Amino acid sequence: DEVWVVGMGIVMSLIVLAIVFGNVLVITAIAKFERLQTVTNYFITSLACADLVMGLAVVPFGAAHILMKMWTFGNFWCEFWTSIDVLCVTASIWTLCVIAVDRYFAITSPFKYQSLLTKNKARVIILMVWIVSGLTSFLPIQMHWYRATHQEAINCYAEETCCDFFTNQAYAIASSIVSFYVPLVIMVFVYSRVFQEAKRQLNIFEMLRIDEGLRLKIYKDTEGYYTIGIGHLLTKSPSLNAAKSELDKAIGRNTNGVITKDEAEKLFNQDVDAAVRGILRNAKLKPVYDSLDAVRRAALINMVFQMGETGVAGFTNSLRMLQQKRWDEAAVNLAKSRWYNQTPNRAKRVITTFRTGTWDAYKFCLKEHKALKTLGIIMGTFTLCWLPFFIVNIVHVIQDNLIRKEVYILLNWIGYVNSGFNPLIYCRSPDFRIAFQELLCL
Ligand SMILES: CC(C)CCC[C@@H](C)[C@H]1CC[C@H]2[C@@H]3CC=C4C[C@@H](O)CC[C@]4(C)[C@H]3CC[C@]12C
Ligand SMILES: CC(C)NC[C@H](O)COc1cccc2ccccc12
Repeated sequence: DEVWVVGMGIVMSLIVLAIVFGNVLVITAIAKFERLQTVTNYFITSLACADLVMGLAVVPFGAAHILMKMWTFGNFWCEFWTSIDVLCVTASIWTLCVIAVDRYFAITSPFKYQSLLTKNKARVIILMVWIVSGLTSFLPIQMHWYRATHQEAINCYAEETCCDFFTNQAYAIASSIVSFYVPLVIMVFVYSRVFQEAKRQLNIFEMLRIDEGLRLKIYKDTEGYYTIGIGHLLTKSPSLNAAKSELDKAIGRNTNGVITKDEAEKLFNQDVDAAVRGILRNAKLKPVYDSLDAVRRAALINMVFQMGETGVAGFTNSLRMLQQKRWDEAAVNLAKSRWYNQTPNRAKRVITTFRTGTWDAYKFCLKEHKALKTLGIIMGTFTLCWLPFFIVNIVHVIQDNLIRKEVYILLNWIGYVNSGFNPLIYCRSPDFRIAFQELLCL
């Protein structure tokens, strides 16, 4: 009906604007902001370019084909539009596959969160991705290797008013495997390992940076004490000069209340070392430390770092339950203390770690780990949007009558909307948030 055409036109127009303005904002943020110029952000630029080309040259011509119920652009632009459409989908999943592999080599290296590729090498990878995917998309379509031999297809090719994607059963299987399924199986398997390595490689140093935080300026403790860096207490006295005196002496320099990232790490490596030293000295804490595994030993050091050797020793009943490998009974007594009431969010994480003996409580807490979850959402959404289309595409090869034309176009458009979702998912990263609000002048 008339109301269904007007309504569809408005919706389709807003989808185009969201994809164009959205991906324009992403590319501009990376190109101007110095901190956003990383190897990982170079692959995101490749992904944003494909979504922008999709919203300017693919989605507009596809919208006109639905509203007019005919093709008014000829047979040359039909085959060229189809070639660009495929190239955009092929390059996007292969770019997401390269990110999964690069993030694996980085997490398994001593650099931990830095790509082993240079900015010059990454530029070559992105260029190779587009050149190779450009050949597998344009050549089988322009050479007419895709064309079906049935009468309904031959008539559509000859007609200048028909641009319906009719393919031979050989092309539909070969082009789906190499363009979509091959990078998808690799991307899923490789990135499931990246999430595994990150959780497994968590230590006491990463644990306390989550609980205590990192501040290079003298701040106020939850108990009103003077603190600097990763939970390093300066003094109990309410004197900023005495707090500056304890800081200026410990480093042996003119601090003036401000310290560097290299200086804060130097103090932390000494505090953790002293926390382990205190346990071996204490006769009540030492036999508990020996009966605990690697994960649970870190949970005890965390308590000593916070409350002190004498403080933790006061949990006479809880320490006994930990020594007898009774985790849930120790957990109830630890909850019934002033420690749980002072820092509930921190104590909840330490007590759960004593119960499970895993890093389940510190899941995606670290800033470097949150960046891995963000990339994981991008890969997940892309799979959720394009999988129903490619599955129905393979089912159509087995049995032709089961899938209707109206079902095919609807599933293809779910994949089209995905080109406008990626810029919204980049708002998870604080670096992009500050860049987006600057470009929008907010
Ligand atoms: C529709 C077709 C014809 C257009 C294809 C656009 C091509 C030329 C685009 C898409 C993605 C682009 C790349 C995206 C990311 C970067 C990182 C930057 O540090 C240097 C340029 C480089 C490597 C771009 C070069 C050009 C590129 C390969
Ligand atoms: C309507 C048509 C022009 N849209 C094409 C899709 O959005 C992209 O789908 C595809 C992408 C890559 C390979 C493929 C092989 C066979 C069939 C479809 C493929």
